[PDB]
This record gives sequence, structure tokens and C-alpha cells, in this order.
Amino acid sequence: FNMKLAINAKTITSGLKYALATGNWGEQKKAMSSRAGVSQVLNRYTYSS
Amino acid sequence: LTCPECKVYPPKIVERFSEGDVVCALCGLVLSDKLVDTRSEWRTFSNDDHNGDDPSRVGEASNPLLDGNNLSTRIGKGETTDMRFTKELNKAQGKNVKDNEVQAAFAKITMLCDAAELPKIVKDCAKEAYKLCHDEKTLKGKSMESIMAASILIGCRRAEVARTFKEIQSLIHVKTKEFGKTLNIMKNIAQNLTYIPRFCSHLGLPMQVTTSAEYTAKKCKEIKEIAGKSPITIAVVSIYLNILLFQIPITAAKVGQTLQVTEGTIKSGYKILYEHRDKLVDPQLIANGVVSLDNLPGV
Amino acid sequence: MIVPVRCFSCGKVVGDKWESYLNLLQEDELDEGTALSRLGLKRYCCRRMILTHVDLIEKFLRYNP
Amino acid sequence: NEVFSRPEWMILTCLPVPPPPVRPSISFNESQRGEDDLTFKLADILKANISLETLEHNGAPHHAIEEAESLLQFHVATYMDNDIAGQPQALQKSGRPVKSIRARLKGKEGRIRGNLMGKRVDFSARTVISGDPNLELDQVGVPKSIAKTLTYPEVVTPYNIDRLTQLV
Amino acid sequence: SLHKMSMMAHRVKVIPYSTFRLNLSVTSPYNADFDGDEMNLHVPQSEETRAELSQL
Amino acid sequence: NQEDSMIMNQSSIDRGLFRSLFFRSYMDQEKKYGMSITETFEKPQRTNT
Amino acid sequence: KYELGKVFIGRLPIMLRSKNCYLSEATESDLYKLKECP
Amino acid sequence: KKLMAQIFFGPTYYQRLRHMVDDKIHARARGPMQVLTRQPVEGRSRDGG
RNA sequence: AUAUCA
Ligand SMILES: [Mg+2]
Ligand SMILES: [Zn+2]
Ligand SMILES: [Zn+2]
Repeated sequence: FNMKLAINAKTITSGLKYALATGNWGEQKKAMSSRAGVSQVLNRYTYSS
Repeated sequence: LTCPECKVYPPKIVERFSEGDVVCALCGLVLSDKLVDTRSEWRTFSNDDHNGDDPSRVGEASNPLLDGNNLSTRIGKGETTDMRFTKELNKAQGKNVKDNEVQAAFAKITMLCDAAELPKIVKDCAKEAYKLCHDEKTLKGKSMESIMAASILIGCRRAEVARTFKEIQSLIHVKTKEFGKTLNIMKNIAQNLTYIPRFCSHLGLPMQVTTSAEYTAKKCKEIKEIAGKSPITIAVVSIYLNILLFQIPITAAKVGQTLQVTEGTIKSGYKILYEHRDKLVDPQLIANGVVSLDNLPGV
Repeated sequence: MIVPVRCFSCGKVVGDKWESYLNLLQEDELDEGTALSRLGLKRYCCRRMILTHVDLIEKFLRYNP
Repeated sequence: NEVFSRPEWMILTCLPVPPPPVRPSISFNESQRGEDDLTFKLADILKANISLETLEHNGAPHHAIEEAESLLQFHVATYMDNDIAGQPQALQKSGRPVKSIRARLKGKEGRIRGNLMGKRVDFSARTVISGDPNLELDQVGVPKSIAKTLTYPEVVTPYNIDRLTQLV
Repeated sequence: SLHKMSMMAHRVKVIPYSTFRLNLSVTSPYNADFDGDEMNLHVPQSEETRAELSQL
Repeated sequence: NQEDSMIMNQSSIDRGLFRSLFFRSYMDQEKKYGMSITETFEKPQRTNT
Repeated sequence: KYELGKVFIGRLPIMLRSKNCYLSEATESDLYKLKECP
Repeated sequence: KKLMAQIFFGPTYYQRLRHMVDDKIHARARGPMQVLTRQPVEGRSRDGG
């Protein structure tokens, strides 16, 4: 029972990276209904913005 | 295209994309009027639309190099769906389905690269090396978990991703002599500097030590001081020389442990290099603590 | 960021007056309204130039290269 | 109607296959190639067909055939319409549902509402408007750049010939 | 464009600066203001089409 | 200045009133398409491109 | 029933200025050297 | 000449907004066409109609 | 797909 073969790191790593990036808060590249726009690019027009 | 009026051999023509025309740059004759935006047209195949609202999104991109041309959708749940018909139409796809299932050996390569911390360009070379040699009569009956373990070092040896064969022996599995012969029948169809970053990091040495070890090891080879010792040993030895020269030292036991070499062997290379320690170091190396060239162990 | 040379509305040079204004406040303790007026900034267009300036350059200088 | 629409013609026996114009392909860079959702959906129909043909030809296991028929039924059906009530949608790897033919005609932005009943056009121009007390009621101030882009095709005639030659 | 008056035929007047200038009294039919509104311009290509615009 | 328009002192504009800096950033990758095909950073020659 | 370490599992993105972020215990002059805006 | 009216005059804080005419202005007269429909492409960006 | 513009 080789440990490195057992636990797939990419599962949680890219699983969070997907949500945060795209914004479809759910698993994963097969998302719907998933809630899009949960994560979005921070407005940097003005400081108040 | 070539202008029908002029005809000069290097046919100088411009694509005035903005006016949607293709012009002959010499006479000015328009050679074509229908002109399409390839960027936006490609946006219809590979988009950001995963929901399904885009009316522009109407196709999908495929990879004819890796999976040939296998167009195939998947029966899945939609908005208004009974969980019954999904099962039946999927249980019906089971009777229509061997080699169209050996593509799950790509899932073996993908799960091995991600367990070996390997880039996206390496997987796609390992998957192309495996697709073009898994049904060969030249490989015949080699250990099927050692021919995909050999096609990962084939994909790494083109994508410039330093991975020793003993690094892939740790992943799976590998029988050494078995995946060493298989790494040659497919090939018909590392260096000192490679290890230095990782070994040093585990060692916990500074950039200064890494650079010097890296310089020494190269010089050792250039000098041909170590006739045929394995590069891993050379590197571990060089790391020993440089580190001992600097403040934060590391012992043979500790270097060997990281390099996965034995102290005796590191000793072997080290003593061979030591005689030309002076030539080996970077010129602006600063020996510190109390370790100058004269004082280095010499062991 | 960095004092405007010349008031936008009338174009009276205001570029020289900055340090002098900042000095009449620390060194002379003087209130803003007197310092401006001392410096001969009489029209409100000219007054607003110095009075409402934010010398961001000084923060910008705090970064190394 | 005995000529144009006999009821026997509602059940599909032969399938008209649309040409590439209706389902364009794009050849990017030798390892990237894009096919239209219809070309995908067709290939499934075909695969499901080729399968069921082999089953009938061979030893027909009755219940393993009708199992493969109602798969074919699905692919053909889902190709004309993917938004079917009760049935599962045919999905395309990325999780997105296949753009059926129905769905291309349907909405605003469909072929009807959005390519025929209204469409974008050439000899069009758009910019920020501003007022003018010095323009006459019936005129419109046109920016030089906009005038220099928009064109009128004028026929060379004795009346304009000289003028036209000058603008040329 | 909920009006026939939301699309009207005007005389060109080539001018400098990047905005479409309109007479103020023609504001109301279009329902325009100058708070950042944009407007569309279409050019007829035939003597026939031009007549349609100018005459109707 | 009728119907939400305004008049600006062209004299003031010259003196720096309301000017602004503008920075756009263009990006590009040198992508690797499988075992052989690789994009390149270079000045294309019009005869072989 | 008789009887006969620390593993990596993933990379979690950090929110800036949080406890785990480097910039949390950062002074004004610190941030400037780090080419961040205070 | 003096104005018969007296003008309400004084400083007021005015903001410069992201909408500038030159990033808006657009004109087309024959240009790129879509592949499927063979109709003018979309948006200022793409030199659409 | 989000944000936004009148
Ligand atoms: Mg308005
Ligand atoms: Zn020509
Ligand atoms: Zn002034």
C-alpha cells in the first residue's frame, strides 16, 4: 500500500484552484448547478472601488 | 493566393483584417472579401461556457494527436431528468463497449505524474510514448507496469524535466533491469547539475553553497577527475566539498541521506576531487567559519 | 502626486511655493489659511491648488528600484 | 397530404446528414482541432447505429437489441432536441449540454430572432452623442474618422466623373 | 427604438472631435441626453435607398 | 452644456486638469503542442511566414 | 481483533493579510521593501 | 460686458469616470464575417458591424 | 459567464 499512489494531491489542490478561478463554486470542470460569480476578480479602478 | 494581374514570384500580399479584405500589396487588387476572425471563431470551440447559456458556444475542441478522432458525448443528468432513464441508457452503453478502455492507462500516467510532481507537458509526452509502443511486437511481453514507467522518463527526457531512473523506481516500481531493457526497445522506436537544486534544498543550504557545489561538480566532470562514478555520487561529493567550505556544513551521512547515496561512496568521489579543490571552486567563493581549501577534510 | 507647476484656473506658478508652504506650517506652526495667504496665494483657485494637494510622490519614493 | 406529407414520413428511417456549413470544423494547430457539437452527436448516432446493425445481423438476443435500439433512439432524438422533458441531456465532456438543432433556432439570439429578424450590419457606426446649438434641426455632426471609414458606392457618370476622379 | 421617430434621416455634417452632434430639439423623439448616451448611424448604398430616407 | 453636457476650460486642461495615465498590459505564452510542435518568440520573416 | 506519518494532501490558497499570510505581522517599512502598498 | 445674471460660482469636487469617447467610437463598412452564418462579426473589439 | 453602460 504505497502512500504516494494512494493519496492524490491534485484532487484538493486543483479542486480549490478551479472554484476560486472560474467561480463555479462546486466540483469541478463538470459544474451546473454550481453558483457562478462566488469568486471574482477584485475591482482596482479606484481605492474606494 | 497570387495576384492574377501582376505575378511576381515572391507574392507580396497583405491581410487587411480590419477591412476584411485580402489585398495584393503591389497593384492593390483585392483577392478576397470574405474574411473570418479566427480568434473569435476559436472562441466557439474552447470557451469559458460550462453552464450552457452561450448561443455562440456550439462546438468542442478535441486532441487528434493523442486520442485520434473519437467523437462521443456522455449521457448525464439535466434539469428535468428522471434518474431511471440515465441508468438504462448508461447500462445500454455497457454492451457496446477493450482497447477503448486501455485509455484508462492514461489515467495511470496522469496519476503518476501528479504523484511525482510533473508538468502538463510531460504527461502528454508520456501518453504519446505509451500510445505508440504499448501494442508493439518489439516490446512483446514486457512488464506492463514497467513500460509505462519507462515512457515517463521518455517524456521527461524531451520536456527537460530532470528525473533520474531511481526517482521513477520510487514511484512505480520498477524492477531496474526490466524497465531498463524496456527503456531501450522503445528508444529505438541526468547530470550533476540536475540534482543540485533538490538535494541542496533538502540539505537546507544557501544559494551560495548550491552554486559552488554546482560549479565544482561541473569542473569535476570537465576535469574528468571522476572517471565513471555515477553523477549522483559526483554531485553528493561536490556538495560535501562546497558545504564544508562554507559555514553551514552537512555531513556525509546527511548528504548521502538526501542524495540517497552512501557515505563510503561519497567519500570515494570526494577524495578523488579533493586534490583539485582549488580548481574546482567558483572563483569568488568565500570560505567561511574556519574552512579554507587547505583545511577541507581531504577525507 | 508632486505639486502642480501653475494653478489650473489662472496659471500662477505654484511649483515653487510647496516646500515654503510645508515649512510655514512645521517651522512656523502657522495655520494653513495664513501660510497660503503669506505665500501670496489670494484667489481661491490658487489656494485650492496647495491647500488640497496630496504629494503621493513621497510614498512612491519608499520603494527600492 | 399525399404528396408532401404522408404520416409514414414522421418516423425516421433515413437521416439527412447536414453538410459542414451547418456544422463547421476548425483545424487549429495539428494537436488542436475543433468539431461542431452536431458532428459529435452524429458520430454517436452512427456508433449506436453500427452497433445495433451488428446485433440484428448476429444472433438477435431480443432484449439486448431493444436495449441498443432505445440508445439509438436517444442519440437521434437528442440531436434534434437536447432539452427534452423527462430525458437526460446528452452532455459534452466539459459538463456542458450538446447544442441541439432545436436550440440553435429557438431563443432570441436564435437563427430566427437573431440572424434573420435582426442582424448586425456593415455601413453602420456608433459613438457618444453630444448636443449642438449650431447644427440645423435635420443635420448630424459626423466625426472625420467616422466619415473617413463609412463609404457610399457612386457610379461614374458624365455628371460626377471629374469630382469622383479627384476624391480617388 | 420603440418609435418610428427613434430612427430618422439626417444630413451629414463632417466635423472634428469623436462625438455625434445633434440639434437639441431632436433630443426628445430619440429620447437622448448627453450623460454618456451612444447612437447608431446607418449609411444607404443606393440612389433608391437614399431617396427612401430623404423622402419618407 | 444643455441636457447633461458640460463645458471645460481648455486652458485648465493644458495646465493638467483631469489628465490621467493609462497602462495596458499585453501578455503572450510560448506554448508547447505535444512532442514536437513549439511556438517561438522571434521576428517573423514575411517570405517563410 | 489483534494488531499485527505526515503526508502531503494538497495546496490551499491563502487569503492575504490572514494569519498564514506573510503580510500579517508586517510593519509599514516592511511592506514597502516587499513592493506591496501599505 | 457684465452678465445681467450673477453666477453661482465656487469649487466643487468633480470625478473623472472610466467612460472616454475614444474607447467607445466605432465605424464599419464591410469587414470580418462569421463562418457559420456568413454575417458581420460582433463587437468594436473584433471590428464588428 | 461575471461586472458594467444609457
Ligand atoms: Mg442618458
Ligand atoms: Zn497585384
Ligand atoms: Zn489660480
